[PDB]
Amino acid sequence: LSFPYYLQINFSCPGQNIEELARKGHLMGMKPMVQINYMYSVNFYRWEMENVQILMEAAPMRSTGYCPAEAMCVLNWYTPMPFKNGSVVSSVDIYTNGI
Amino acid sequence: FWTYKECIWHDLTEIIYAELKDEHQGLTVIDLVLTNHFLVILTSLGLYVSSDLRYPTTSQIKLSRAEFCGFERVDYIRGNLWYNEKCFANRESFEVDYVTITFNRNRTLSESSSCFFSKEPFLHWLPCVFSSIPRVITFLIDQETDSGIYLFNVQDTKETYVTVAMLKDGKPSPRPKFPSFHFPSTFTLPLGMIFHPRSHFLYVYGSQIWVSMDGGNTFEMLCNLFSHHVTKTSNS
Amino acid sequence: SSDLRYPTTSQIKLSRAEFCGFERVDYIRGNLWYNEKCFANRESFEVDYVTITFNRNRTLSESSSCFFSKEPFLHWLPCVFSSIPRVITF
Ligand SMILES: *[C@@H]1O[C@H](CO)[C@@H](O[C@@H]2O[C@H](CO)[C@@H](O[C@@H]3O[C@H](CO)[C@@H](O)[C@H](O)[C@@H]3O)[C@H](O)[C@H]2NC(C)=O)[C@H](O)[C@H]1NC(C)=O
Ligand SMILES: *[C@@H]1O[C@H](CO)[C@@H](O[C@@H]2O[C@H](CO)[C@@H](O[C@@H]3O[C@H](CO)[C@@H](O)[C@H](O)[C@@H]3O)[C@H](O)[C@H]2NC(C)=O)[C@H](O)[C@H]1NC(C)=O
Ligand SMILES: *[C@@H]1O[C@H](CO)[C@@H](O)[C@H](O)[C@H]1NC(C)=O
Ligand SMILES: *[C@@H]1O[C@H](CO)[C@@H](O)[C@H](O)[C@H]1NC(C)=O
Repeated sequence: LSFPYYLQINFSCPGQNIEELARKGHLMGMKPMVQINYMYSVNFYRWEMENVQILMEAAPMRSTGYCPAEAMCVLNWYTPMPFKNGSVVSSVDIYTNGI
Repeated sequence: FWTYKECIWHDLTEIIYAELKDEHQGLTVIDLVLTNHFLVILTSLGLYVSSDLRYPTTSQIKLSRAEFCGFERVDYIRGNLWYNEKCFANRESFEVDYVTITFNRNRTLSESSSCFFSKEPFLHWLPCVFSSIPRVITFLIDQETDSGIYLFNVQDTKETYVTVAMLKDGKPSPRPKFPSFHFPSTFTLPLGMIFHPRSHFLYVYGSQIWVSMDGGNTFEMLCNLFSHHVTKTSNS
Repeated sequence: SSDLRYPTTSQIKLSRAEFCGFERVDYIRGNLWYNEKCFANRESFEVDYVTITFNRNRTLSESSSCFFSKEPFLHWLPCVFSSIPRVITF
């Protein structure tokens, strides 16, 4: 059974628009890499002190709509947003896969 | 070309004047390309393709003249041959060779098109665009992504743009792959585009010089030459 | 026309011949010559010919200004083969 909510990612860079930048990033092989860190609670009498990381890779996806072009259109990157029982604070670090 | 004494000069006029009924009048070379198995010569009196190069039979190249309906002598003097320089050494089964020819014309009742392309046995020359109108400066077949790239420039306007269209059964299609990239209005005149050999880099040149990574959805200017145009390019 | 003895669509279907280059200014100087002969019972040795004669020049795309074709008018071949005289009528 799934978590609610996804993380949706794009990037913006001055001088160009977002959609063609995402199209170029997909066409050149780039894929976001996401690292989630969870922070423990104050109540250590009810939860344990352990601190957890999870490393994921964002999946490309198309935006449903008119899409005049044949193949590619508005494009975004998506990953699930997981949360564990015992925390309310998570740090999400996004970086590139090198390509 | 390390010595001028070893560059041997040949005249081919007898072989050309064979295929042409009578005898016309100004057979200069206009362009020539050398594919992996073929020799394509565009001269002022027409376009000729060698039969093949891997099978010697008569110790003389036999050239077959292509058909173009009407195009006369004034249509061949303004004509360019575009070819992607790619080495097919061990010749995998999926690798083929294409050649594009581009004229500058008026649209007669006998033609319509001014841009043709053909596959490895250079016999069936079919048009590059199918069913005000833009003029195709350069059409290039890219095999990494199986697509065709057009460099359009509508006359009576400064508008210049590039369209990438998917290929269906070896023939380019309508409905571009991704929305076209429009160059700025300062781009005075384009003169062509080139693929760097054995690579996936695109280079549009003319009054300015632009480079594109990936397929050609996004470009980035690297040079501007006000009222000056590059005429030719050499790369290795 | 396609044919006249086999009606299919109650509308004449016309096919356009190929002539390489000839433009509009060469069709305005052109004549169709036909021998008026009645083939009623259609013996097997009787065929029909049509000649077309043009008043144009001699491009690198053609050479001839005189063509003739047989009863299915699809293959138009020149009337004279290999200063040069002009054929008014063949
Ligand atoms: C790249 O991602 C950003 C955010 O991750 C996207 O920006 C968001 O785009 C939407 C358009 O659907 C904006 O929504 C608009 O909001 C206003 C007010 O809520 C509403 O009146 C509009 O009708 C529309 O719904 C949203 O504000 C905007 N967010 C930010 C922070 O700019 C962007 O669209 C993505 N790029 C691509 C190419 O998908
Ligand atoms: C926070 O801790 C609670 C307590 O364990 C977690 O909730 C529990 O999750 C399990 C499995 O998802 C639930 O079991 C299932 O319940 C349904 C509903 O009756 C039943 O049909 C299934 O066969 C299965 O037994 C359990 O009910 C649920 N606890 C409560 C009180 O509803 C929760 O997942 C933890 N939070 C996170 C983010 O993991
Ligand atoms: C088209 O025709 C006009 C005049 O009819 C001529 O000036 C022009 O050069 C022609 N176009 C090309 C590409 O030559
Ligand atoms: C060839 O062109 C000339 C004018 O350029 C014209 O007088 C003549 O009619 C043409 N040739 C013939 C014999 O039809």
